Amino acid sequence: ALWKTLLKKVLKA
Ligand SMILES: *C(=O)CCCCCCCCCCCN
Repeated sequence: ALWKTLLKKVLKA
């Protein structure tokens, strides 16, 4: 619900 785009590579950022 809009999270995979939060750790797209920034390891949760
Ligand atoms: C999409 O969101 C799939 C995984 C769930 C992550 C969100 C947790 C719910 C609590 C509020 C934080 C913002 N969605």
